[PDB]
This record gives sequence, C-alpha cells and structure tokens, in this order.
Amino acid sequence: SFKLILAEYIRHRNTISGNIYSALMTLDDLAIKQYGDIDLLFNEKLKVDSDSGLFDFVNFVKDMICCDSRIVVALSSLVSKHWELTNKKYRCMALAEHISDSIPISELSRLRYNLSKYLRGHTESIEDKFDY
Amino acid sequence: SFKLILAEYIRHRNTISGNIYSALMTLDDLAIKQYGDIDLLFNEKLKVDSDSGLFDFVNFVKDMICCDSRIVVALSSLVSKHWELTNKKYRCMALAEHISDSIPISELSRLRYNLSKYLRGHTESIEDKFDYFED
Ligand code: NA
Repeated sequence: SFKLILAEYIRHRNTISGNIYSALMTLDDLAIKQYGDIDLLFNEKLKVDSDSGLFDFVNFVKDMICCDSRIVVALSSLVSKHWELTNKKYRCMALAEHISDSIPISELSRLRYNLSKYLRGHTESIEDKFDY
Repeated sequence: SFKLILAEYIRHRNTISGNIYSALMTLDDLAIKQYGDIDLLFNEKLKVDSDSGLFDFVNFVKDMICCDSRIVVALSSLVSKHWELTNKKYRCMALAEHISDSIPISELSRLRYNLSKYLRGHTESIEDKFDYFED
C-alpha cells in the first residue's frame, strides 16, 4: 500500500497531485545536495536518453537502495519525469514497478516512518531515523 | 537498420509479420533446445509476471548478449509476446530497445551474416558462422 504510493509517485511524478506526493518531492533536495546538477548526472554520466538508459539508471541505484531509499525515490521520480517529458512513459512504468518492488522491507518501513513524521508536522524534513 | 529490425521483432513479436520476422521465429527451436519448456522457465524459474520480471529476465540473458544473439533474440521476442498478452506492453518496449542496443557490433554482424544466408536460401537454418574477418 505504501509500496503502491511509491510506485504511483515514481510512475506519475510529472503530473501527480496530492499532499503525500508534494511531500515526496521535497526529497529532491537530498539528491541535489548529493550530486549537485541532476541534468548533468542524467545527460552526461548516466546517459538516460540512450536506448539502455532505463537499465543504466537502475544499475546506478541498485546498491544504494539499502543505503538511502530517499535518494533512490527522489532520483527515480526525477528520471521518470525526464522520460515522460521525452515520450518514454513506458520507462516510467517499468521503473516504478521495479524500484517499488525492490526496496527491502526495513528500508520501506524507515521511509514510511520518516514520511509520517513529516506529514504530521513532527519534523521539518523527511529524515532518515529508524523507528526502534 | 539491422539493429532496428531486431528491436521491431522483439517489441512486436505477437503481431508482426514479414519474411524477415517469420525467419527470426525459427530461432525459437534454438531456445527450446537450450532451455526446454519456455513456459516453465518464464513462470517458475524467472517469474516474468512479477514486478521485477523485466529486470530478472534481462539478468538471465545478459551473459549471452555478447556471444549468442540467436538465443537472446528468440527468448526476448518470446517473453515480449508473453508480456503483450498479459497486458504489460510497456515491458516489450523497454526490453526491445535495450537488448537490440546491447548486442555487440560483432555479434550483430554475425547474426546479420547468418540471417542473410538463410533468407537467400544458402542454408537450411540460421547458422552461427563468422565471415572471414571475424572468425
Ligand atoms: Na547472403
């Protein structure tokens, strides 16, 4: 159910509406802090517009999921938006189902916990604490 | 473009017609010899209907992308067909562009070499030989 929220967000980042999705867009800031220029990362490093762009993107994020799903969710939604804006919506659909399905349960719970805290106004940002 | 012909075949195996494509369908027999019942490979071993089916399929064939495009092309086309028939056409399109572009130029030329021979009636089946310069 939270999986499905994540999938929906990644799949439809470009047009989607609702508070929970606006919340998730605040994760962009983490990706920007981490990589600096996202366009450069997408266009020059990963070549996301190439014929292998979907697979090269997933290969880039595959190990960092268990490090920080916040980053992977942010990057996946941004590349999905990029692909939708270049008529590769099919890649958005393929990415969303696989990223959402591949976040391990520990990391999924962690993301849900920190998002919940943000959504109730307990925290300024979506943090990375574990609910022990 | 030969590459684009392969992409078209994989993308649209379920509905595509034409001499080049019916020829590529003869490669199924290679896949069936290699792996046996394709349905079992797809449904039980690879679980291609799962949310990660696309990526699990690509991972399964990735070792052959470089060295045996006959089998990779056949299996990709067959799983594409399966996904079109189970309402996941978006997977057909993601698969076709990636597989077609990930086959090395030398293996491309090889497939083209053997396919042309088949289509010209010089061989009974689509072989796996190299021309003088790649052998
Ligand atoms: Na020939």
